[PDB]
Amino acid sequence: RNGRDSEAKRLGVKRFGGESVLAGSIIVRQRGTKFHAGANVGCGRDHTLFAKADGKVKFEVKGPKNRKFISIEAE
Amino acid sequence: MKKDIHPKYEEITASCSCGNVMKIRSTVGHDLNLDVCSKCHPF
Amino acid sequence: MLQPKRTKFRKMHKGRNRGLAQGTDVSFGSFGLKAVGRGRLTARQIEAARRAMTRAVKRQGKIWIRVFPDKPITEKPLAVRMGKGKGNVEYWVALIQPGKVLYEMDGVPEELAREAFKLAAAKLPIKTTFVTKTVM
Amino acid sequence: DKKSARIRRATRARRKLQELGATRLVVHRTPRHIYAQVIAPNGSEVLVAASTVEKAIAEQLKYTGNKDAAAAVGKAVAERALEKGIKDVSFDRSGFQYHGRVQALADAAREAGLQF
Amino acid sequence: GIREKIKLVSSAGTGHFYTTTKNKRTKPEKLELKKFDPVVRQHVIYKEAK
Amino acid sequence: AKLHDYYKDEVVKKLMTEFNYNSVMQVPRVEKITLNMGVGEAIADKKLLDNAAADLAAISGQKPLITKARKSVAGFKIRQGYPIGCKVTLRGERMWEFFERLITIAVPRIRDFRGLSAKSFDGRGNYSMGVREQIIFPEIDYDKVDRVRGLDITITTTAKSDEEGRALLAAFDFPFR
RNA sequence: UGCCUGGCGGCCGUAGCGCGGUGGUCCCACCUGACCCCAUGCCGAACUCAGAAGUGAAACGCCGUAGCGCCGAUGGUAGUGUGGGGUCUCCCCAUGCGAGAGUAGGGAACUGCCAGGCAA
RNA sequence: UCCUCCUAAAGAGUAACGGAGGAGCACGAAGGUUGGCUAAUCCUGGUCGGACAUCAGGAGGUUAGUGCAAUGGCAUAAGCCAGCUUGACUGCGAGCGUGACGGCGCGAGCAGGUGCGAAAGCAGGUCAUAGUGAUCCGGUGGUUCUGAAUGGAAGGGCCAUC
RNA sequence: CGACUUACCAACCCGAUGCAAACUGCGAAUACCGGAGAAUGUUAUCACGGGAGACACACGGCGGGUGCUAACGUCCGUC
Repeated sequence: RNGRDSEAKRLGVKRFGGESVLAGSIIVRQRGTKFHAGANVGCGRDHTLFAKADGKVKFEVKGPKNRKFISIEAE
Repeated sequence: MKKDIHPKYEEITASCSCGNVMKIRSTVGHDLNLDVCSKCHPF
Repeated sequence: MLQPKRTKFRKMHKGRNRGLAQGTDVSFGSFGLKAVGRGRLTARQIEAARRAMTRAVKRQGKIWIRVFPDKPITEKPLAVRMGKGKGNVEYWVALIQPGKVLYEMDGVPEELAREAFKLAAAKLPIKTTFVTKTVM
Repeated sequence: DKKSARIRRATRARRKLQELGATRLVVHRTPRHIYAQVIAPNGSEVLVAASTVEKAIAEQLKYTGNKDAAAAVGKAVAERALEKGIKDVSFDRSGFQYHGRVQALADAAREAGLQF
Repeated sequence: GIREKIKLVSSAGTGHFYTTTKNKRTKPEKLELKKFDPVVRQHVIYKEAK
Repeated sequence: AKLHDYYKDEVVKKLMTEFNYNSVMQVPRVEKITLNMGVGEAIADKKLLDNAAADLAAISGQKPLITKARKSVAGFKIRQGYPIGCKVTLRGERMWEFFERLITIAVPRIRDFRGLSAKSFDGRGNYSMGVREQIIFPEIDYDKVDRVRGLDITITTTAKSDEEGRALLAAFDFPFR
């Protein structure tokens, strides 16, 4: 009675650390918030992370819970 | 202390049979008559 | 007939038996039977070997079983075409890698221990050897 | 714990101001000596501070830790900030209800030039 | 799908309307939301209707 | 309030001498009292909750609040968020007068009295007890009520253990039979 | 410049827990009252206002202690890219990368800005 | 047909009559904002009350909860309570993700007019991921856009919707 | 109403030993994305236009599902 499946949602990181992006570009597609928005990064209703400014994207770990953050520096 | 939601807490004097009289604020009403108290009792 | 209770899933993938054994040392008794070959032992084989030693030692000492099946195996019924879903679970097997200690034992002389293990190994499908508890 | 509850209360506001990147006026209140501070967006340096703990401001008001004290400190931060140059700031409750002394300090500050 | 669709008609003379859904079994009374009417470019009261 | 002055007059000294503490605040002191009434039969007739709350307002000096079930359990046929009891917590000054009424007019009027228990301690310094009937308190006339349900009392203090809590209560001439 | 104290950060368990000691000149906390401001799905509990008597008990800060958590080598082992070999449902050789766990050990923090008291 | 996990070989994708489960909704609030709050499970004392109702204290730190299966996420809570509300708004939309295509998804910002807050600010539905059906034909309301000699009308077009 | 023993059943925990595609307090090698640089390659790259064919694949190595770790079996990934 098996045989059912769902179409893959093509999640994952779209832009990796150290590459320039344009404002509004999608950086990470995720179900929850595995990565939290940092500086110049906005979070969508579906927890999508997009660039709010033009620059280089970088990843880092911050906070007491060592949770991962994505930031953008104007470079 | 909320208003017009609590019962009246007026003072009232109560005395028991063994001659002990004390003033207490409560909701007993108008008058009270007692026979025993903390003392004068076979506790 | 060792078997788990209320396992999470009825069926599981075949997998592979690559790798190397972890429980390679005697931990409970003073003597043990180490696995030299690679393969899988069914629940029936484990029971048969256990009965052989208990009779050999005449219920003297202690017996430790260091392997549990915890892996269902299916088998299609005779005269059944391929497909139409996974087969029904039939028996449970334990994957054995070289160096795995199968049974442990204590409370008997070394001489009597050797024959007891030899009888058990005669009813197993994998090459085995006799080992003794090491000091550290 | 009073402190733990207060920090938990103000964490969301502090994070919101931090990511917004704007100078924030932070006020700390106690049974005596209400404090006030101005913090740069990075959060690493203090532009200017005032309070009733120093004799320069504690030599006039009868008692420190009342509405009058809050107005004095709220006013005191004003001309200091105006003299420094910074005009716009973001008020931070720091977990203190914006009702009494905190409100009085903010009201004195906003009417004294630090509109927010 | 017991929930059924309704029409919200602006209180102004304009014919603009919104469309939504509601459950008549639980909340049988009318709906009086205050929404934006672009024909008059003002926020007005919208009444439920068919 | 009278006993509060009595407590502040020499009881603190009595606590001071017996435990010879370093400071004055080290002595245990009561901070609040709590009244509980786990009626339980709200399901059979929820209408009785209001009057069950009413009498607690007679004993207490304020309006009770109705407590709701923490969770639903099939063994009691109770769903989450369903009121199944009421409680009252009183502190400040009003607790003192109620403490008078309990220690002077209530305990003596216990039907088939035998003595207040002394082993009713939670292990940290808090005292709890229960009563059979309401008529112990003077605020019941025996004709306006027709129920046998009781209530529970609990007094909590700043004691770090039972020994000082028992000693502090003994200073309040508790029976402790 | 130093012992301290409060606030805002950096950094985030070598930074966190447990046990013992230590602090009231200021600051901090507890604490008195609350008619008024404010609040309790009841309570000055919590929040808020008017105060400073008393206190360092609790909490908080600092010191000591490894009793835990935590960090952690070197070596070896497992795995593995590429090219070969075997008694090929698994392994070995040459070369490159190289864990996890464990062991020796480390460890009971460091640091920037502002404000206040004492000694300087 | 759609959703979640595994198979799937640490980017994405990836088959089988392979192994497990769900959906064809719900909600004018379960939405927006402001303010406040922080579980499960155990130990001790206490009337009915009893292992399991409610009260008090202690260990615990999220094993709780999150309208619905699963995965990911959630203390700044996305979890729980209350006040005021309709941003579940209109016209757009830089720039991206995803598809052979039809299409689907995210979105700063601008104009108009609103709600909450002292304010910075948040709000273009709901913690996210299922709750859905192209085109044709026809119905309803608005709009002189058109309206085959002219003025109208019928019928079409455009917009909203069935 | 105090209270006690046990040749006997046993929860939760502690010490040691294992197992897991649908467990992860850890975590590679490769692969993939982006940037800089030299050499090399008949622009090997991308965009647009004209014309196609093909959409029955097979075996071998490696990682797997299925089958009996059977099949010159069957179904995927990569060469």
